[PDB]
Amino acid sequence: AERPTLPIPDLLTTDARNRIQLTIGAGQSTFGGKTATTWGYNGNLLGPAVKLQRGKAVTVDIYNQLTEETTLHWHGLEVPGEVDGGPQGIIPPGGKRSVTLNVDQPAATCWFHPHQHGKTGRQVAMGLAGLVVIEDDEILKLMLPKQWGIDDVPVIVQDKKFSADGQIDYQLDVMTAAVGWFGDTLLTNGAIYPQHAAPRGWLRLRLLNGCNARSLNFATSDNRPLYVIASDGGLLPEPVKVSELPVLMGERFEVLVEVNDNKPFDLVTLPVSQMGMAIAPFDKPHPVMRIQPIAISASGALPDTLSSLPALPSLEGLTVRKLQLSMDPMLDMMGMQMLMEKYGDQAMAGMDHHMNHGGKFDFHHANKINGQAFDMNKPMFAAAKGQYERWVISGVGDMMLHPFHIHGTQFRILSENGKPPAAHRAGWKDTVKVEGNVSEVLVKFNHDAPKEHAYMAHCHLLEHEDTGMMLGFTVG
Ligand SMILES: [Cu+2]
Ligand SMILES: [Cu+2]
Ligand SMILES: [Cu+2]
Ligand SMILES: [Cu+2]
Ligand SMILES: [O-]
Ligand SMILES: [O]
Repeated sequence: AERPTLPIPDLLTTDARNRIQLTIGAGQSTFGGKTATTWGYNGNLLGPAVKLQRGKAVTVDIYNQLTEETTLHWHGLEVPGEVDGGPQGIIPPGGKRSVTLNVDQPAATCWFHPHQHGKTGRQVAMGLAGLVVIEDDEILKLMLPKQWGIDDVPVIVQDKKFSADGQIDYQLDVMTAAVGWFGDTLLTNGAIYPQHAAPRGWLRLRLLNGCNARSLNFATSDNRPLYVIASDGGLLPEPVKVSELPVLMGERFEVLVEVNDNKPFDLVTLPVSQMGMAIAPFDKPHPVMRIQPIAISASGALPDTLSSLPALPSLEGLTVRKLQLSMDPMLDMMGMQMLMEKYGDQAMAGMDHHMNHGGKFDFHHANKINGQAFDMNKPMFAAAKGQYERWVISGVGDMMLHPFHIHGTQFRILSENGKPPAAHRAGWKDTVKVEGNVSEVLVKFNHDAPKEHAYMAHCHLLEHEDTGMMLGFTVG
């Protein structure tokens, strides 16, 4: 049988009242011919692409049609705490909440997802995620590929696992609190190994790793290169040619790839060095989508220059903030043990060479920052508004992967896990790798966040976040 076509999220713009309507609700989806309850925005699974423009404001009406509470966060968008949609941005079941977004950042591919306290991993796993396409005056002048769903296509890549009855098999337990929830099935915009018909010339892919815990590494089946033109927070100064592209949970990259007649190829993801993630079939390169060339000319360009990246400032005199990540050693031990018992040596492939004792031994608050599991009633500190700070984030103490994300900003990486960032990671980023080592980022917050609607800073391995590896901070 034929591969299904890649589903394309609708590209959503405001109405005459300058409103965008998002409904959060449950329905059914089909995976390998088996029905499953799933959640989506404006539909049964995943969500639309909200289109925003720099310098214009839009109002979003969000209707929660779930029977549990949720929140809606604009990952990558610089907005005040009150509309950031972190865990304090509760939307009651059957209620509505509206936010006005005053966009003021460069063009970029961002995304949106729930941030329900302690339940973000389950809510994303059940289906909730959407995209944000920000444009500005600079980017249209480049004449990049720009026909949505034809030569400019979003690619949201996510794994899931299912029970025998077909339902999504999500669990936040001792094992997943340590190593993450991951599965054996890969979805691309919700579909299993779809094909995308693309015109001859450049194809623009807006890649999102929407997995809870799985890191990815994109490449092509026939080794054609990817030309990275943008990261989380927008365009790079010039295209960076790569043969492979690691993408951490919650990160976005835009790339251009060449499409030539008569030569279909796959976008694939390569096995990664992360515990648990190389279990078959992820022990081998795994197809993401088939690109099917169409003998119609694509008009997009790959310009020699894209944008101007301002200089890093002098660092002397800037506030230096220390963020020590940690995992309770015993629950790290026990979760890794359960992983190894379940899958055996393969759960460490590619890596380098029972009674109740009460509330303090609970895995639900086992993961921490600066000695504290996330406390919604107590922002850890007050950061400055309109000033560059140096945040130092350490994972020394365990060997798990911690993609660290800071709300309210797009930052510059100074050191990524002990090394200067790769060139395609040297621009605007909202995530930095932390794994057994130390990262440092230069951050600036342009909007206020009060204690009642604080910004979060956290690991984006969702099961770590939900079991405490997050802090709140205020700005202004
Ligand atoms: Cu975010
Ligand atoms: Cu996020
Ligand atoms: Cu983590
Ligand atoms: Cu977040
Ligand atoms: O997040
Ligand atoms: O986020």
